[PDB]
Amino acid sequence: FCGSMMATGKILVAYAPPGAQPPTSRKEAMLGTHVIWDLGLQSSCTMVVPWISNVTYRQTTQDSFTEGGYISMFYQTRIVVPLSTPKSMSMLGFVSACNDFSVRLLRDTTHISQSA
Amino acid sequence: QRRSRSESTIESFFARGACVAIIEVDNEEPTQKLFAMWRITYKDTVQLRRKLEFFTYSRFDMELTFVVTANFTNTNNGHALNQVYQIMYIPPGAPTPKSWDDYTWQTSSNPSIFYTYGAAPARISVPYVGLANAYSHFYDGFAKVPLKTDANDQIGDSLYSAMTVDDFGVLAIRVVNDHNPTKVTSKVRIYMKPKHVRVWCPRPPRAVPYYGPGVDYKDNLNPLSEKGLTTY
Amino acid sequence: VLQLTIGNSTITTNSVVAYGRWPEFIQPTEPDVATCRFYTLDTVMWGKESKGWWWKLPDALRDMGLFGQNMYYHYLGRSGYTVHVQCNASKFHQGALGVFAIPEYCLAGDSDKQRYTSYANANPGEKGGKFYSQFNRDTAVTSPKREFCPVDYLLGCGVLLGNAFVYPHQIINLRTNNSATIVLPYVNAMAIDSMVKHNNWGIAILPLSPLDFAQESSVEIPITVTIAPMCSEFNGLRNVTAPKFQ
Amino acid sequence: VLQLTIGNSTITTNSVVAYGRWPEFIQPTEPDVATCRFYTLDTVMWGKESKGWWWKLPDALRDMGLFGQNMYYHYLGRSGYTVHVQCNASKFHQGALGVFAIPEYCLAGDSDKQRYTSYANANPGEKGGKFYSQFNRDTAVTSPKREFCPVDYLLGCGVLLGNAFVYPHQIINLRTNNSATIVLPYVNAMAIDSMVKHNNWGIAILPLSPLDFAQESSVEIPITVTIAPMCSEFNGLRNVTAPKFQ
Amino acid sequence: VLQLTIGNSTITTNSVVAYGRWPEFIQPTEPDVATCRFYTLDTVMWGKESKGWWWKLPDALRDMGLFGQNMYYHYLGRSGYTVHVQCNASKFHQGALGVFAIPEYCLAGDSDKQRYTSYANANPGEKGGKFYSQFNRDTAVTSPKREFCPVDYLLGCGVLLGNAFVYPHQIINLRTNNSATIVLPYVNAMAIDSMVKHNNWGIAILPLSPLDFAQESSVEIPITVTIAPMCSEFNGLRNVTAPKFQ
Ligand SMILES: CCCCCCCCCCCCC/C=C/[C@H](O)[C@H](N)CO
Repeated sequence: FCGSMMATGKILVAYAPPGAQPPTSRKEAMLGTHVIWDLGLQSSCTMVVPWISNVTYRQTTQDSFTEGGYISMFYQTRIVVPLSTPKSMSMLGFVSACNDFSVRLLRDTTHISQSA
Repeated sequence: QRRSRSESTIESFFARGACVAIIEVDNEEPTQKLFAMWRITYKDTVQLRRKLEFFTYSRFDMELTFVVTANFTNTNNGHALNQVYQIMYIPPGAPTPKSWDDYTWQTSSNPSIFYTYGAAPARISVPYVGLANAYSHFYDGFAKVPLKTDANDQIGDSLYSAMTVDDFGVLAIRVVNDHNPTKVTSKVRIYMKPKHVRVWCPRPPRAVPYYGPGVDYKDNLNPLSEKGLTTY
Repeated sequence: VLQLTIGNSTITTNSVVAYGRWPEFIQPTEPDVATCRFYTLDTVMWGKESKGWWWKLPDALRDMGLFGQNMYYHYLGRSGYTVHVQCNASKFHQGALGVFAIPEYCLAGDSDKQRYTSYANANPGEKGGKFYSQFNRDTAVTSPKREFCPVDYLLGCGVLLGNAFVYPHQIINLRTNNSATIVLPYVNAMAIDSMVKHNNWGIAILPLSPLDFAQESSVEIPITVTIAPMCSEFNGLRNVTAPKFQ
Repeated sequence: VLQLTIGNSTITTNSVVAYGRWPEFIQPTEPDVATCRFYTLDTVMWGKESKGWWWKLPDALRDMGLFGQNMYYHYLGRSGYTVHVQCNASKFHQGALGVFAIPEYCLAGDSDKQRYTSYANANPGEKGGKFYSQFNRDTAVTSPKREFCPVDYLLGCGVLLGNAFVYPHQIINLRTNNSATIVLPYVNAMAIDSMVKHNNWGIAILPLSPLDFAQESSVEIPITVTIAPMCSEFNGLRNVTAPKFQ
Repeated sequence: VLQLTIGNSTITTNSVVAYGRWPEFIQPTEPDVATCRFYTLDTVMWGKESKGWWWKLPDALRDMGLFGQNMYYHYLGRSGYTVHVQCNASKFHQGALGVFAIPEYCLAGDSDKQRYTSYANANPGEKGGKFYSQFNRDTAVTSPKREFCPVDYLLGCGVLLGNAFVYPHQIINLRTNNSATIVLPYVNAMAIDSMVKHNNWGIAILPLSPLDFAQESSVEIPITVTIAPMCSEFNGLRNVTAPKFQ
């Protein structure tokens, strides 16, 4: 959270494994894995997405069989800011791998290119 | 009893290398056959397929052997030096080449073979690269599920018995030699020898000719021949 | 007489275990009572000209009890099954029902497009489907049915029905037995897989011998398929999945 | 900072245990994962003139997750609860929310007929209800609303709201705490009782002090009630119960 | 509160050690007092539209104290650093400063000629430089500026600023901390290298979130970068090096 210290609120960060409708609403997002993050207490919340998958290894491409899931954020309680405080604040998100994380079948990245 | 089951073992039943694909690669002028990307699968040929459809699940360390046979086309008196063929792996996600002189042929992380024509066929072993704990020769489901909240039917419309669109990537074969006026048409035959094969949930083999990559069938649905009931 | 009781469901009568493996578990969510009931599918009449029926598991148990609810709410679930096919027949009824449990029972479509059958027609559920004597091709190009065209002697998968006994099978021979029980373990390439999209098993009730009774014109007896999810454990609780069945 | 995690739901912050008893079990059907999620009720705005809100447990958790499904499919189920009432307020917001957990929270009806309130209006569920400053009598004799008429200072049950602290209570005082957690054990005359008809608990969020902020005309902050069924075990699996809510 | 004291310089406040390695030595000339002072760079204002700042180490400490003198007189010197970026902000100021310590912080030039930036513009020193929203190409062919064109989201090196956290980083989030400290060991391909030409590290202070305060039009707060050479040892004493900075 990159808001003011006087800014408080609760953000529901929810991971919903695939196979159902994406969590378009907080009532649907709170059914799957989720964590309430108080912006006042802690400025950063770690939402760990456990390794839940049918296959032992998902593919790195976008494919519906090895799709990972859906990460969403909702306002459990809206942000409450006093006067003389920026009403609109930004936030950052950092993705990371856990110790159990692994990969295989080395390949060439699609990002880089070379015109020839 | 006393006769051994050596030749009948699963390792022995698949010990033979089966042509799974024939890739036509030319060195013609830029007038599309410069390179060719074949989606790696045994379902292009029916023999090894039928041998694998004998079982529902499989786990085998494959062994691919490429036999390249080249010829002179559109020329009675044609010349060209010994060609080198690049057989590059493009696993699901790796950038596929859009042309012969593409950067992806650099193979910085994609495994590739450079086979000199006339040498021994290019053999390479591949471990069990399956996502699941076993290869799924048969899949009784889909990749997507059309939900009630989908905007259209194509969002969840998936092919039956199809797990992933890019199953295991494409094998891109090209002639590393520059495009020569003399057109040399080459056929790379890929032979698949499953090794360390472990099979599960046996299934009866297809008695009707295959039709596509699934279990569908269109014609020739008469496997048995006419024979008397009491005729030996 | 064998009387098998599981959870809150009892069935009175031989039972065969598929592949000699009993359903067993591998934090999954396992309802020890709510999902062990013998859910009874829709009874199907075995007409004299009947060709067979087919159900997909766990697709069949998608609207019965809390098993379907746990299957739709959870992402991926593994579940063994116990299929009891009971066909009440008298001493004068003759016939045989091959009850085959095909792992990954892929069926063939009617259209020329391969693997073009839709999810709604490939997962009929408790209703199930039926086999056909021949392979009727779909001719509606404007609105393709996108449904299976299962053929009895081809088992809907191009294989011969005679070899279908490689699968876990049980023959309900009305002269010696009026019921059959097959205990299927969770068979899948994965230790646990999404059930809403994947059908772990396929039950095929095919009349190997036609049904006759006292030289009557038309004879039809009920067949009741009662499936019990054994050791059904799910994981990935999340919003309910509501597939489109049209 | 306290961060309580149960099943697949985590809540970051003091928590109080009702009657000093922790939810514990007594063949019941206990989903250890599917029913332990912190189901989030509908967020309610704490207006400046707000009088309070009330929910019935487990009535509140009747349509959220598989807990409601197990509650309707099974005959009688016992379930402890963990109610986390979180009210995001700034340093300049003043107010206090009494979060009371009334065992057998009987409310008063609006009509002159005693105990005439209907089942639909007495079990609003996730929506809940609200208290009123005075007791407005129902005057529609042709079509009686048959709904509660909860009064703030009477707690909807004729008792004084000041004495309502005899119940398991927690005060969300926006100056010292923005959230409250109450762990309610299964309180009932019976070891286990039907949940579709009986409401084991009643949560009452009453503003003990009005909400003010920077001398503003109208101020409203969100209040989110997240209830987690702890040690919820059901028994008597049978056909789903579909109550009439109109 | 942490109060770190080194040599004759004390700083009152979390501190992070780069790559988990503390600055340590490998006849080098090591001033244990004259080079351990926390030399304070020029304070920079964090405008509302600011894009970021970048300094090169030890280039930044080339004119401050005897560290610069030992750096110019000696041929090759190795020196760890301790960078304390302090940004005084009130409770109502919002923003985040990513303080990244890029080893071998190569920046991109503005001209079309690759690696054409001059030594004077590539080593600004205590002044440092600033990032730019877009990549403005140098158009002065008669007199090329030969200066970097650092882009915020590209980190001036073509990489994404989001991945810049692979480097030793510290986030000054004005809500939780007003200062950051990064202890960089001597990182270089060589055990010791010429400092007048080589910049062992590069400090990048990039606003990850824009600075806002009470909905004001323009808000700017000071940022002070105080770098302390730790375990700075030089070798090859010889005539002073006087680089051309124009
Ligand atoms: C020159 C480098 C070539 C590297 C070749 C390695 C590619 C690995 C792919 C082999 C996978 C084929 C075996 C799997 C078959 C699948 O089970 C069926 N297509 C159906 O699921």
